[PDB]
Amino acid sequence: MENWSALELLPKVGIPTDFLTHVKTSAGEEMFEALRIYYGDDPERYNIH
Amino acid sequence: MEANIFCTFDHKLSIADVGKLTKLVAAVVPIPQRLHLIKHYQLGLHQFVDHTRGYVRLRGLLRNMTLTLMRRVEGNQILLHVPTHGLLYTVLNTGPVTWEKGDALCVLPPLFHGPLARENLLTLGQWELVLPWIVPMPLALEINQRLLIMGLFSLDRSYEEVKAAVQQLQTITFRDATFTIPDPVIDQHLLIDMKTACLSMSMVANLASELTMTYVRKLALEDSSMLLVKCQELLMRLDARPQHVSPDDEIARLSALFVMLRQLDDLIREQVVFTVCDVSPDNKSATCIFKG
Amino acid sequence: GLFSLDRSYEEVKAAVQQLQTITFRDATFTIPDPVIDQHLLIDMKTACLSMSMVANLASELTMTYVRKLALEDSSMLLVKCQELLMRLDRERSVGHVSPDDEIARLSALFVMLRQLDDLIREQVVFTVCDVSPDNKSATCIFKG
Amino acid sequence: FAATHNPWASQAGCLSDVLYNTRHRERLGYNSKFYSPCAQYFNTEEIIA
Amino acid sequence: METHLYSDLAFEARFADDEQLPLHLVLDQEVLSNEEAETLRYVYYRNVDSAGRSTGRAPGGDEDDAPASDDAEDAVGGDRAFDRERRTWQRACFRVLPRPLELLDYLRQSGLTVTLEKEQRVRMFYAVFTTLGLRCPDNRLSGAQTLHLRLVWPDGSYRDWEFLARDLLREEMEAN
Amino acid sequence: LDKILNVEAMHTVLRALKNTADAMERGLIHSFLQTLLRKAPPYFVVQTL
Amino acid sequence: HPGFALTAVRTDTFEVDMLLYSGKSCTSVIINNPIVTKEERDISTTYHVTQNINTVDMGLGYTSNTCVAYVNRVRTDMGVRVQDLFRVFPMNVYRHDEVDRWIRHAAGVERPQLLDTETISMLTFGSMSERNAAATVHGQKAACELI
Amino acid sequence: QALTARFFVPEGLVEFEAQPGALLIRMETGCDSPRHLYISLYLLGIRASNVSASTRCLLESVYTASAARAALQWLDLGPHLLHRRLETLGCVKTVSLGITSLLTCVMRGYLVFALMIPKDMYLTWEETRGRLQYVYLIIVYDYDGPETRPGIYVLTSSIAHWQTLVDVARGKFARERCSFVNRRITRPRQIPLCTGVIQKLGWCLADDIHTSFLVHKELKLSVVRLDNFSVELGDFREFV
Amino acid sequence: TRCLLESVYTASAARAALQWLDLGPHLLHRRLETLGCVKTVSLGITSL
Amino acid sequence: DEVARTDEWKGAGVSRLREVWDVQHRVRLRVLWYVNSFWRSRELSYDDHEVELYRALDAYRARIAVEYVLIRAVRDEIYAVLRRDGGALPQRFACHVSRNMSWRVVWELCRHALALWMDWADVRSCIIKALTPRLSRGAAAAAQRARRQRERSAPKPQELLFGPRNESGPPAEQTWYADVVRCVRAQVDLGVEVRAARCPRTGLWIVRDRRGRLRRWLSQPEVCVLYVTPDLDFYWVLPGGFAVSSRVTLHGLAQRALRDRFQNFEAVLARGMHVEAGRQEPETPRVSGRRLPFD
Repeated sequence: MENWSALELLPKVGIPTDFLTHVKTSAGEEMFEALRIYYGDDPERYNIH
Repeated sequence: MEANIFCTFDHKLSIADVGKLTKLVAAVVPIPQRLHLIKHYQLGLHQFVDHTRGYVRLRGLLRNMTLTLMRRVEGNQILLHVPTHGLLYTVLNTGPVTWEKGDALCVLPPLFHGPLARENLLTLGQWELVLPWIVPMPLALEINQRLLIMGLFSLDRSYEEVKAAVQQLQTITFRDATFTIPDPVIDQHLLIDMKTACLSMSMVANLASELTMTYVRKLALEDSSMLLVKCQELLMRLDARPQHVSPDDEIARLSALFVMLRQLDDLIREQVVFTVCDVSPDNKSATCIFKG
Repeated sequence: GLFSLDRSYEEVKAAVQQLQTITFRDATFTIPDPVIDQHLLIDMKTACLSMSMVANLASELTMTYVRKLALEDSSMLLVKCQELLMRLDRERSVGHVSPDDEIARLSALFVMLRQLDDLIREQVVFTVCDVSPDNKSATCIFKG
Repeated sequence: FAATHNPWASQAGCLSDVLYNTRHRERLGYNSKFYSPCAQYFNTEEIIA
Repeated sequence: METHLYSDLAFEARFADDEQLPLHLVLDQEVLSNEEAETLRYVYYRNVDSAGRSTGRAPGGDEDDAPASDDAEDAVGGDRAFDRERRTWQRACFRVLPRPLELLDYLRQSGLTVTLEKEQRVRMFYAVFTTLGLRCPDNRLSGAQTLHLRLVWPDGSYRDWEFLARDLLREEMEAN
Repeated sequence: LDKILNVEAMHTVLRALKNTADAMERGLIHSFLQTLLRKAPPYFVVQTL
Repeated sequence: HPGFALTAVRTDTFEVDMLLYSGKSCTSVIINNPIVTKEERDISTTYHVTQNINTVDMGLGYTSNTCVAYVNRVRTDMGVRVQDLFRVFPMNVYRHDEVDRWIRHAAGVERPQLLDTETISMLTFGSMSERNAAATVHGQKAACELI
Repeated sequence: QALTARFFVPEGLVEFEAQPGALLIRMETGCDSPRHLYISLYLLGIRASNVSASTRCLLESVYTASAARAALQWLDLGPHLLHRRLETLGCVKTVSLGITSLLTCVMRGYLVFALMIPKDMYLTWEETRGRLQYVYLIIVYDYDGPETRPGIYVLTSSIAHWQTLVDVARGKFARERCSFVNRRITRPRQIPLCTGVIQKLGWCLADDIHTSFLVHKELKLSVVRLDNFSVELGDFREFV
Repeated sequence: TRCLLESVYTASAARAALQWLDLGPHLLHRRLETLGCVKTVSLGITSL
Repeated sequence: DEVARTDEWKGAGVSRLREVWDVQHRVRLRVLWYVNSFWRSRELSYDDHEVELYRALDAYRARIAVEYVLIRAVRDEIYAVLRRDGGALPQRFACHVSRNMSWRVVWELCRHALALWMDWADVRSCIIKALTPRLSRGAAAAAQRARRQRERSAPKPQELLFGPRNESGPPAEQTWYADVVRCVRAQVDLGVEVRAARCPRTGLWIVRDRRGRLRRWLSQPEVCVLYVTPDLDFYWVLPGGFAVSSRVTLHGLAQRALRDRFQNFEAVLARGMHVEAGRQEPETPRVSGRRLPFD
């Protein structure tokens, strides 16, 4: 399992992009190698070790 | 009231274990003693699970215990929150069972599932963390009912006849899933439950009124429909003006029949622990009201 | 609902006419019939027939299961229960099973009692401690 | 929406499955070098995978 | 104690259909050891016709009467014959009292007002209560009938011995 | 480190508010379009009229 | 030929890209400042925000026309598979048991096997009388009814 | 916090109940003018079969008022059923005496607030003191005699899940259950409802249970006491 | 250990070698020769 | 108002008590008679005509006959095959042999052992244990599977290359039940259980206890020992590993009596034992008096 909290906390580069199909379909249809999806707000990012 | 429970890990907390436990935040775990401070051994069912002995014993031991929610963790410290009756809380689905909007939940010991490759959580030394199953009402009621059916049917029969019936009974299909009861061995607790069931069944057989006895016969003579055809097909092996009609005696007799059926129902219906609001679309988490 | 099928006889008519009304602390009501146009609705039909079915199935199943369970450590409850069943058999009778049919019978008994859980449990939702000539209004504690 | 258009070719135990399916064919004398044209239409194990 | 009453009522129930009359037994240290009396699991009984038969088999005769074949495949009609043999055995209720007691004092501490022909004291280091049936094809009961009593323990070991109905009924039936 | 976490929390609030504003504007235009289609009769009837 | 003829009616669904034409200022929208209310659970808090718009019809007659434009593709197979009245009317049964069983067998339809709360609910209140088919390349089944 | 409630009750019922910490029950009545009447747990002791002879003599001596005697006549008039007619209000602590007395009750709260129980009525299934204890009010019906006089108990236990408590109650009360079956067979024209009824009202710490004596009109009673108590009412649930 | 090795090596090519080992009259001694020790992998339908 | 049967039952009580022995006078037990029993009200009749009694005892003799006649059939097979071979015994059990020994004395000891074993024949002997698993339901299916499996063509290379692995064959470790008799002091052992295997160097048998230790008696001059296989094959051994071979001709008995006397009785579920077949049973129920009974 990758360190998703590192992805969330660290700064990012802003790139406008659009998937060929709808974004939710590309995640649901398993096209990516690994995924982490949450609805609402997961407080896990605020806990660091 | 002890509105908070602190638990301390004696073993070292490697980064992987603490991250894994951080993903479990706001899940459900049971605690026996309700005491303010508890060691890490009692957190979970691993201290009490034993495949050699009854699943009925584990069911009773689980239903007796208290329920708690999870909170975020820190070095050697894990915090548990006891819910208060009537308030609103967030819970995560521990098992693979699907959850739906607007139906109740019950707590039950874990069940065997298709792959049998259950994920292991916090395997600290010879100790392990195992969570109970939070199950919606139909599946839990069905499985408890079918366990009682196993106990009542299997008694005083050879293993050969029992062998087909247990393979028919043990498998439960619920909302596109499949489940199997781990170890349905008869136990003294099941015998006490069966004794109560037999007493209540005989009492309702006795004190039922004449109209209730003869109702389905009269209607099967009168009408004909798929439901009645099925009922007759069940009763086929077993198969005028009433001379007395008495509204007051009928009322009292039906009240006795209701107390009997109310008692017989209690043998099956596990106590509710959660009632749900609408669920996240990934079926992993839900917001629920807690009941005691 | 039980009387619904025998509604032609005069005694049944008088009994159901008496049963229509309820009196309670200076108020008197008439509870409308579950029957309409001489027939019974499907929902009341299935409730009533489920209750009759569970009673009937219990009647036959009880003898076999009291005999089977009593093969273990018998007790006073079992013997008096069996005597009650014997009395029932004596007064009624004036004038083996296939294992799959057996398991079907138990499943049917429990599934018939199981849907009755909707109506039998009269769950409480409110308790009240206040009253006024404003009786239209009251203050209550929420339950259920 | 009929059950089948070829009773001797569709069923699991019929001729065209036992003869053509590469996993079933291995139960009999089978030179693997020949590319059977209909091999890809009867490898039920591969198709299920 | 309750086993005798329950079994009497149950045999009253079943008599109209299979015509077995009940017999009540008590066993002591002359029968079985304390260890095996403490771990008793099953008791079984069977009735035999005078010429030699069983309750479950067809009275006239059966294919089982044929000589054993000693073949490799089916030694003795395996499944069907074993089913018949388990069919002919019948089970009865039992209760065991592991504490030592004397019969008359225990019965008087219970509701039974025992008044024997003489107040013969009997001391049993451990007692098991059991009721058995012996069948009469009609209301004619033959003294030459033999009765079987089987006891079963969890490990599969068993012990059994046979009685003559004329000994059990030697004077009780003679009065009637 | 705590200042990093504080900045993250403030930016989470900002993201939520801006995303909710975009959501509300999209909802307004969506409801307007819904009403406009509930009024509009098909082509052939208005051409006849 | 049974001695009577049947005419079937069938429903087919299409997915299309509609276009509509509107007149300038042909309808007005009245909007507020969005009002927010607060809800507070154990681990998380949620705010609800609403903006109750209302619209007025700013034109006599019709000020908005729409024409269904483009056929993307058909979802229904346009097949002729027949609707099972046994599924539509599961409650009804023939009076004699054996003839009912034989009709149900010969027609290629299956009666329910055992009593269960799902079967009771299906008979009494109505539910999904038939499961999904094993597979479908030819779209959604075209429900054919016959007079 | 606490949910206060207010009742009126006539003087005849009050004098022994007037000790601040008491438990109160509401009873229905068929008589039209006293539609409802309020009875404390002590007054149930005069009829409870569990209460010993001396305590019954004391209770008979105290509650001699005409209104109280009429209340007991209404209670005894009930044919083999009381829970259909009794409803639980909760614990009380305030009283003002007079020709018509005023007292307040709390139906949910934990704001001294000790709850008092008579020593005759108290039992425990376990001698080991569990740290957390629930307390319940139960009514049990005897059936071996000519006619049914009821039994009354208030008990503390560490069991919370209902079915386990019903299991242990069945285990200890097997005689009463057999008596109920005997009543059903011996008088077939009569149909009793239950063997006993469980009702839940309790949340307290086990280290705060006391034994004490109580006095009224220089008459002396022995009682058991729950000190740091909280009240939570529940439904009258019937068991067999 | 033999059962474990038999389960792990159940690929098609392995069993052919096992057939060839005992399908001939000669003992293992004349059939085999040693090549020392192997130290890299490059997987595929044929591996290096 | 009427009382239940239970109360009038308990009031009426019992008044008689008799002691009865079994047929063999092995065990004595008592019987109780209740005055209120329905058995009294039925008014059935009773008689014991002597011919029925004689038939009953003759049938009982035929019932106890089942095992002794089987022992005697074993005797008849031993003597018949000894005559047929004409006094030649091939070696069958692996042990060394000495030439310069007075073989006449060990032959006489074999005679004495044969005489002594037969006098102590009992239902406890080996052959009853050998038939014990043969009668059960699993035995027929196992024999069918074994005959089908052993009567099989060598797999083609096709089957060996693909699909299932070589299908498991029978194990070398066999289970035998045995009688051993010692002549130096006249005493016998009749209920022995023993492990057996075939020696790899030479096809003779090796005998071992269930603990794995190699067994010693085969060397001792004063002992002759008896073996029977789980497929009812028969061996008698005298010192020096020289054996006599026959099959137990059990066809002298009717199947009815043979099944009536003994079988490995199959169980039915009771409190504590698993509903799934073959699971490990929990601690025994054991309603006990050493302890205060649980309630």
